[PDB]
Amino acid sequence: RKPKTGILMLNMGGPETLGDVHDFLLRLFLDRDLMTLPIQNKLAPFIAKRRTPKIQEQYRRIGGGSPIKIWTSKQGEGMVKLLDELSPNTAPHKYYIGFRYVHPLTEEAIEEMERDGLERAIAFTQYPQYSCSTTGSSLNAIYRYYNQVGRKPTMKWSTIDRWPTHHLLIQCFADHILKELDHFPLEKRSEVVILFSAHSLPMSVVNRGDPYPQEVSATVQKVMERLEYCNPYRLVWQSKVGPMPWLGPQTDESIKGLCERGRKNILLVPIAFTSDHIETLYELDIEYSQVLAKECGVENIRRAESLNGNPLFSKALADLVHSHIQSNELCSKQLTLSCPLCVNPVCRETKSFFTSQQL
Amino acid sequence: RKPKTGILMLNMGGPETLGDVHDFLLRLFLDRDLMTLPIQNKLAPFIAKRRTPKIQEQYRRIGGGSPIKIWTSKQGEGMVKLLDELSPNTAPHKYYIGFRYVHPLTEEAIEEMERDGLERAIAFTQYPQYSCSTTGSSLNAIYRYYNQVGRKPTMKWSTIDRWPTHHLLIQCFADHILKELDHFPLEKRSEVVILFSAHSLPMSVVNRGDPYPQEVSATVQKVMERLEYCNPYRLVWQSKVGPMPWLGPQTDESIKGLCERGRKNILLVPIAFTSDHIETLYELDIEYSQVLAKECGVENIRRAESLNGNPLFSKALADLVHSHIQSNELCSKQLTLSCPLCVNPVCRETKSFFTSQQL
Ligand code: HEM
Ligand code: HEM
Ligand SMILES: C[C@H](CCC(=O)O)[C@H]1CC[C@H]2[C@@H]3[C@H](O)C[C@@H]4C[C@H](O)CC[C@]4(C)[C@H]3C[C@H](O)[C@]12C
Ligand SMILES: C[C@H](CCC(=O)O)[C@H]1CC[C@H]2[C@@H]3[C@H](O)C[C@@H]4C[C@H](O)CC[C@]4(C)[C@H]3C[C@H](O)[C@]12C
Ligand SMILES: C[C@H](CCC(=O)O)[C@H]1CC[C@H]2[C@@H]3[C@H](O)C[C@@H]4C[C@H](O)CC[C@]4(C)[C@H]3C[C@H](O)[C@]12C
Ligand SMILES: C[C@H](CCC(=O)O)[C@H]1CC[C@H]2[C@@H]3[C@H](O)C[C@@H]4C[C@H](O)CC[C@]4(C)[C@H]3C[C@H](O)[C@]12C
Ligand code: FES
Ligand code: FES
Repeated sequence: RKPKTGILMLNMGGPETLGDVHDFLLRLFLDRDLMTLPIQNKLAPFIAKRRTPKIQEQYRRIGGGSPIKIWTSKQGEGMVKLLDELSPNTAPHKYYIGFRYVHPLTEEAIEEMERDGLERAIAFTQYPQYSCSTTGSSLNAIYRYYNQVGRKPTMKWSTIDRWPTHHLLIQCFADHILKELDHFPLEKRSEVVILFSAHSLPMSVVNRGDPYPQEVSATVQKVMERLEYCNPYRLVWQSKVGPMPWLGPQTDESIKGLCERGRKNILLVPIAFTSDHIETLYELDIEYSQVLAKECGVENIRRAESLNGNPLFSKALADLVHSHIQSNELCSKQLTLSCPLCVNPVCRETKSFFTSQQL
Repeated sequence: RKPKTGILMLNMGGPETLGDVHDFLLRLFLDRDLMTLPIQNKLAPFIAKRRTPKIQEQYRRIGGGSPIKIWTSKQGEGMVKLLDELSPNTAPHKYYIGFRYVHPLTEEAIEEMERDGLERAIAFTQYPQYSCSTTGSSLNAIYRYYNQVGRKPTMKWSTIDRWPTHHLLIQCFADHILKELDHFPLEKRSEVVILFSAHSLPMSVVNRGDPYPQEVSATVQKVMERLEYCNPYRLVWQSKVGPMPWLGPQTDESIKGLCERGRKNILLVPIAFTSDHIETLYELDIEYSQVLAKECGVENIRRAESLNGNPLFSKALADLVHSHIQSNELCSKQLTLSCPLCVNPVCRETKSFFTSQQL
């Protein structure tokens, strides 16, 4: 049967191999929905070229690239299989990968969706917590596409723009934390510090009203409640990319601080990005790890596994889409409110794009 | 029967009359658990005198003082009433008010509790969300009391150091939001923006690892889930003081920004302080209110009522103490972990004070 319902899985994407780093960075620094730079069209290319060496080295340290495409595809296949059983009235379902900075690009995915003659299209962000820099940019890309081709969608659109506390997502995090805790000595498991680490945001973005910090905090609370507060925790942020102020505490400085204060066992939890990504200083630098181990005597620093191919995660995705369909919603109530200090004219347009959709 | 269980209700307190402002500020600027200043013993007095006029004016604008003592007492009476029936085995129960900067002072309350020959003493913070600047300072004051007097406690201590998501607290917030929404025109109720407004924190405190922002965010999520996301919202921060960087967005700037962007109906919610306190610029300054109304055409800016004397809140307090007693816990698991970058040697001492208590 011809595909009836399409699920566009949105994420930033990642360079599959080290050779894909340059174009990844080029598209990233050109994104006006992510950052604003003077003469951006000319400055971005320069920054991308100049920064490619450093980033290639970082990806080499984690295997030689990002596994986001393979993991997203696997999750997409699992999701669709469950959906065909859960929602027979909207079946068959088909998933499409829409990466912001690498192929398949958001634009390429929309193009294919239209060609498949879908009846329903769902913009399903793969970031559980909403940030104008992530989901916002991906959604704006959908609006920009149609406003670029000067044509109106031939499909009925809607969006699942956030899901910071979905029960199955929370169950997955809890399961991975418990599984990792089992790797620490039994006599020390109770002393392990759970350090939830989410990518930071520049303070200029936090102060304009970005929804992300509050939503990430909500995910953390739900996970700790599920874990019955078995261990102490702190939500910290990984930044270390520029000179200006970013939301802290910084993950690196926090690990050092905790160890200097007697906490020798730490469990890092990737609470806001479900795929493997670049790790922190104390996980990749031998010199630093040794300096820390000798000065504070750190004993164990581990990182919980990314949600990757957890079947319960595919179940979470299918559940989200199913509920979305049953609710007949076009977007979350939250998407109808722009940041109090939003200065990006496209945000309002994207909002209207979804709230005004047929049906 | 003579009092058996004492519940020390901890809060910062507030000047009952404009004549109490000076002493209130003096003690506040002298609090090393709140802030550290050069030659603090000398600067504190200077700063207090200099700000007394401004602060007296602020309290005059809201009635001529802080009603925290009256509300805390009413809540304490209601709490005790319920506890005597809920937990006969620990009755009679008696509440004590322990304000950090005004009478009855924390130290004065502990002294009375010991004289009453209590068997059990519970340090019950009245701040639902934990900050080392609020609950932390109040708890440290308890440790400091016994350390300065040079004697060990004659009562068995324990503490309810946080309760950001207690179900009845959440129900109270939801109830007050709904009743205030009813005050908006029927045709606009769906357009109202819920602006949760918590007191801000200096970024130096946020970046050292203070637990507050994440816990406040959790309260917000729980309230919105209870309200079934009926309206859009944002968590903003109010009343920052000084020229240094504080966590934003600022409540004032956010109200102006929202109005400039078309949001003419706003509902402010006191999500992190349970009693009436100093309001924001657009609620008190007629000049700014006018400019805003003429510049963007504000329609309605209302504030949800403080928990004050809501009976459901008294039930919340009793439920918290009851569960605490039944659990036999000495403190939350979170209290056993200091900020990753804590530089106050007393914090660790206070922690051990509670975790090591008899029983
Ligand atoms: C406006 C705020 C943000 C800015 C300006 C920003 C900027 C950047 C930049 C410039 C890079 C390229 C790498 C480099 O040159 O070092 C990058 C990579 C990345 N960012 Fe962000 N970012 C922001 C928010 C976020 C958020 C909220 C998330 C998470 C959900 C995130 C996740 C990532 C990931 C996963 C990478 C790929 C490399 C890695 O694994 O760290 N970013 N970001
Ligand atoms: C380390 C961070 C904090 C600092 C430095 C701080 C500082 C101050 C200062 C200096 C004042 C006295 C008035 C003035 O001079 O303007 C004040 C008042 C006050 N603070 Fe804080 N504060 C902090 C955190 C908090 C937090 C987390 C809460 C809330 C739970 C809070 C609630 C209040 C209240 C209720 C008042 C009385 C005025 C009002 O009603 O708004 N403060 N604070
Ligand atoms: C001036 C501009 C910020 C403008 C603004 O905030 O309104 C900032 C943001 C990006 C900065 C540039 C980027 O950081 C890339 C380069 C970094 C080098 O250390 C200085 C030159 C360099 C080319 C920077 C020049 C300048 O400080 C820039 C261009
Ligand atoms: C770190 C990077 C330069 C890397 C390099 O030159 O190798 C620079 C260039 C573009 C800059 C960003 C852009 O200037 C847009 C934002 C400007 C704000 O004032 C700070 C955050 C903000 C998001 C900047 C963060 C950081 O300074 C960036 C990302
Ligand atoms: C230097 C110190 C901050 C030290 C630090 O952050 O490590 C700051 C914080 C409090 C400030 C003081 C307070 O603001 C009170 C006074 C304000 C006057 O405008 C200057 C003198 C004045 C006495 C300030 C001197 C100096 O700027 C102080 C003492
Ligand atoms: C606003 C007040 C000065 C009021 C006045 O001079 O009239 C000043 C004096 C003491 C200052 C505080 C102290 O310097 C201690 C902290 C220093 C950090 O750099 C900012 C937060 C920090 C908590 C400061 C906040 C604010 O700047 C304060 C509270
Ligand atoms: S930047 Fe957040 S809505 Fe535009
Ligand atoms: S300042 Fe937070 S534990 Fe000391």
